[PDB]
Amino acid sequence: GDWSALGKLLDKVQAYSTAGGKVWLSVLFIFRILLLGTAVESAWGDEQSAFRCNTQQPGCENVCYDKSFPISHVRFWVLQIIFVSVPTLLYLAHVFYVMRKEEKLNKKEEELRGGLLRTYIISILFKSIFEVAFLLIQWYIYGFSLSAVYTCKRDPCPHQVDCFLSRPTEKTIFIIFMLVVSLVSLALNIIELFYVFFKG
Amino acid sequence: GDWSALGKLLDKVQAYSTAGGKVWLSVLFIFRILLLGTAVESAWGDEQSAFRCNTQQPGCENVCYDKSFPISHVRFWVLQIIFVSVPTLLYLAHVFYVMRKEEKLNKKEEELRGGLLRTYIISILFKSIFEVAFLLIQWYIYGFSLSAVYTCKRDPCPHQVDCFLSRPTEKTIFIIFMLVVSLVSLALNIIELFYVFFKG
Amino acid sequence: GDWSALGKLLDKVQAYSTAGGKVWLSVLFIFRILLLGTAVESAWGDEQSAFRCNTQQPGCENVCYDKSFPISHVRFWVLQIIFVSVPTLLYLAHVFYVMRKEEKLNKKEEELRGGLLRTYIISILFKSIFEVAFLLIQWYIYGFSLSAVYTCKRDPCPHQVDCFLSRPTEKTIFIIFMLVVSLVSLALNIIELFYVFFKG
Amino acid sequence: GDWSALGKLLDKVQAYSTAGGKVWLSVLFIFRILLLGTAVESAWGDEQSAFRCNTQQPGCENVCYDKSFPISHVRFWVLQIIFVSVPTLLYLAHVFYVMRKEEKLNKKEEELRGGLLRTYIISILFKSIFEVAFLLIQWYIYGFSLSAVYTCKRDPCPHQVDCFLSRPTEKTIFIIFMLVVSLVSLALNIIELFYVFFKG
Amino acid sequence: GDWSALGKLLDKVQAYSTAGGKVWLSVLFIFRILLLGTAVESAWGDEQSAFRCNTQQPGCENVCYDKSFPISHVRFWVLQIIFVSVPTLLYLAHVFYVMRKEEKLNKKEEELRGGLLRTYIISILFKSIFEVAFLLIQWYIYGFSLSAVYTCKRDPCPHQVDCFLSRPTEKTIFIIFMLVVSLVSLALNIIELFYVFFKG
Amino acid sequence: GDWSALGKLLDKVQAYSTAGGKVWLSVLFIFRILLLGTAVESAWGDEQSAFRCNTQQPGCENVCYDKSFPISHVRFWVLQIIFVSVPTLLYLAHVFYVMRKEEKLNKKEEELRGGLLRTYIISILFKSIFEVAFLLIQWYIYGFSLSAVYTCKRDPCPHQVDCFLSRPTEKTIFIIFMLVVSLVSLALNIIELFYVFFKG
Repeated sequence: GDWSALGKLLDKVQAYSTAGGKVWLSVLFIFRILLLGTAVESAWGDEQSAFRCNTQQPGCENVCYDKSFPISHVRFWVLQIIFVSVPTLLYLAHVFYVMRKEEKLNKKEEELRGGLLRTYIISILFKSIFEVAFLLIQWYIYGFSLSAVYTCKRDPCPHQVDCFLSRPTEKTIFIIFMLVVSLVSLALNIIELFYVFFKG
Repeated sequence: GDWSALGKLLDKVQAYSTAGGKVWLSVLFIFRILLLGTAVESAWGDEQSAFRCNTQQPGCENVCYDKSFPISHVRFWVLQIIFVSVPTLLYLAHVFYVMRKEEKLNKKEEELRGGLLRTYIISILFKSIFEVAFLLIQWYIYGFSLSAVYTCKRDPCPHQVDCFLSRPTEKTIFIIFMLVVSLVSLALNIIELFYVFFKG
Repeated sequence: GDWSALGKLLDKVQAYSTAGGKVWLSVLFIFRILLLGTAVESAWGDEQSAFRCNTQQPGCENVCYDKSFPISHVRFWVLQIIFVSVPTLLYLAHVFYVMRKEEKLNKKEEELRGGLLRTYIISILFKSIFEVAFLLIQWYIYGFSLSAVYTCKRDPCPHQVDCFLSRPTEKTIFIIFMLVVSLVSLALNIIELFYVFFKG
Repeated sequence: GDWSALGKLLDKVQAYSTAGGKVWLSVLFIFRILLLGTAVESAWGDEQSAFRCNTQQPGCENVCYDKSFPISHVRFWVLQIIFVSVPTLLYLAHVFYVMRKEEKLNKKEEELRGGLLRTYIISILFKSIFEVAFLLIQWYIYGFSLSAVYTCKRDPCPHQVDCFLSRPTEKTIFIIFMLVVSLVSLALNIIELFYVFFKG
Repeated sequence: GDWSALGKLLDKVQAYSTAGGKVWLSVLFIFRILLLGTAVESAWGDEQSAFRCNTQQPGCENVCYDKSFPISHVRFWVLQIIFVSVPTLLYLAHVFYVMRKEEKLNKKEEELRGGLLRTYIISILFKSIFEVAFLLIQWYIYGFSLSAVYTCKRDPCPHQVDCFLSRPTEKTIFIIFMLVVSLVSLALNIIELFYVFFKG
Repeated sequence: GDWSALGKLLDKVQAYSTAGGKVWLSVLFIFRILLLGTAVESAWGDEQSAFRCNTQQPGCENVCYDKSFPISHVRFWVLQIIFVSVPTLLYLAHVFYVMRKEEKLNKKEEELRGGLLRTYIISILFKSIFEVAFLLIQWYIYGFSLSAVYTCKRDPCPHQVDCFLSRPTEKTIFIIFMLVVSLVSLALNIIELFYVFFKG
């Protein structure tokens, strides 16, 4: 039975916000890592092996596929998850080490509202900023639909060449799904901030 | 020995319905995740690599396969499992945190039928609604049989083109099996609701 | 040390039959899941990628392979294992919850031969019925040998076409092995039933 | 700390033979499962995909490869390991359940050289019989060398056809290695039997 | 509960530097092993299978790809992680064994600033030296950009041959990312060294 | 808390040699199994699928690749690790069982420098002999460099045939690295032997 020194750590860190701010923030565990690990990875399996362009010329397929996709979507969502997860991790590390230093303190000098809310709201605004920045980068690069026919105009390919993607509809549905989950996570992060700021 | 603080949590949450409502609801653990993970995933392995259409034209295979399958069945059942699992998870989280708050309560202020049934029946009706919605979407999109010959009439393919699927009979049997398991889960969810409503 | 509340559960459930009924029923753990997971799965690896028919016509290979194999053997044995495992699991769940209810009972009202054999023999006869039904379905569908040459007579293939399977001898040996293990499991299940019925 | 109820079980079962009979019988754990799992499995990876015969005729490759290899060596060694491991497992199960019944006994009726050596020598002679039977079957089927050129004379291939195997030298070395390990295990099993029989 | 004999070991080793030197040195766990294991490995999947040069001559592709890539980037970053991780590991091993010897000491002879900072700064300067050496080797070998067209002038290829790489943009982005993480790790390692040297 | 009966076993076995003999012998755990499992395995992935010889004749590629590589390097290093690891394992097993027999002894008969150094130096000299034997076998078979062009003169290939290997430079670097690690392990094993022999 060694689940006590960790039970108090979570009750101290979860005492700030509303309980709805924690019991609705499980979508980072059930809707993000699970969906990226299980289903949507296999849809991007045969990416380059099924891309085909209508040309006799050798080597045009590689440069046209490069111009179509600067960076595939699954690595993009992995970078989004990594760059969003980090402030919560450093916040938990700082809070746990401050708690451990004070737990060492009262047994080393007492044998005879603070900066935590500031760090908390800093982490929340950083999460919001990174989420809206990644959403704007995706809206600028790709849009939220994929056409089955792409027109390629790159060297050393002759004038205009047509290329056909692999499985566009399923990728469209999954792009829309990740967009909806990201927007819901954004609104959920701003709602608890409004709740805490109107509590004080 | 640390299996006591979790033994009471399950006896409190399982005290509402009949024991048959729990000991028959193991099919989410034995018939859904096991069957999707072990057997039926390997049947959808060589999906695009064995699809073939009878045409000399380049790139017609991709668009005809896209028009045949907007979304493959295994990702559809994964989305069904995820969208059905979530209400039970949030119900357990809310009940455990209410129990933890009241366990903190009686040691913080006593040293000197409720909303749970409402949340329970809300979760059960949400499970039923999502199950019948997914079944109706599958009945509208695909039907419950697969033909070996498909007729494709999409650009830029010439007039009419024939395509042959890969392994239709085994996929037909597994579609029928998942349909039967979904219907049995639906009837099982409504039976305990009738039992609880006629208990009170 | 938390292996006491589980040690009594197994001694209560194993008290009914002979000890030989349990120490010989480990073949579901050593001969079924191990053999299907380790060796015989890799033999059915290159199933469709090595099937070949002797025709110039496109798309005849898929329909002839479909007519040869309605459902491959490894998914069939997986369905057999799943449909045989379930009565033991529900029997253990019912017995454990009855034991837990009575363990709660004698501490809630005593502070101041039964239905189990019926459920047991019901589970045993269900196991026997499912085993002999799966064996008869396999004897009706495939037989217990495989020829290297198959004659295919399906549309849109011309008149008669010959196809050659991949690795028939190893699959024949493994089919014979699973048949022998299934028959031994059947006789082993009926022997303990005779022993218990002649005990009483 | 729950490693006491298992420490006595091993001291009781290891009290019969010499300590060298146990500390040298770790080759079933370090030399058999490790070597089959790690190194020698990858050598039989591209078995059928690199087999090639010198003929224009379609479908001759499959039947000539079938006639060359009735059953590949890795599944053969897996069957050898499984059919050798089982007597030790049933011996441990019987000894542990007899020990548990007698541990229940002296607390249920005493509150106010035997059959084990027979079962032990039966298990040892069964291990020896199965080892020498598998070695004789391998000596009858394959021999202990592989030629790079095979002559195939099977229907419907024309008269005589030549086929070339993939990587024969590495497979020869591993066949010789498994033969040496099997012979050493045989001599090691018979030495402890002689030691125990000359002890009594 | 066995997390005490390890809790003191970490408080002794983390007592030297600032807490920011440890809570910011988690990037070896969250940004290095995770990113190399999950995302960037799959980008270097189809390396040789998509490399193509524009020549009729057999075997020119292998030597031109060899001259383009002496060693691929993922094995290079793996060697960097391994050669950077080792001084911290030997430092922890030496400190733990010195602590264990002194813990044995005061119970064996007392029943009736030191070399650690030197070893610490030695490990830190070794980490800095290896990081800047690997960065200079990568700047000398490859540069920090990749062109889609490579000119190959090696035997036995005729005069000048052109080759096209696979997915250059995504690899460029990941090269820039690993460069930024390495520079940040370098500055972070030198900052705590300045902090400790100006503390004393 | 069950890490005491194992803490004394390691302090008894590590009491013989210097602490540097143990804290520097972690390279079997950090530099051998990790490097073989993670990086260098993927370099030998596409071995046979990229080997190509310049001939129109069928089946010459297999015999020329066989004559080039009698046994690939990764299985060779796996055999080296297995044949080096075993003396330490049997030494630990013998020491632990002697310690367990004497721990049973003083509680069974006392209720009212030795052979260990000989076994230790035997294990060390066996490790040295096996290391230098494997290094001499590798120096005799392959040398420590690989040429991109191989000349093959085997039946039934016509007179002289040229073959081109896949990725020779990276394999050269990894061969040199494993050679350096093996030589460092050899010198490290002989240094502690000199230290112990000059201690006594």
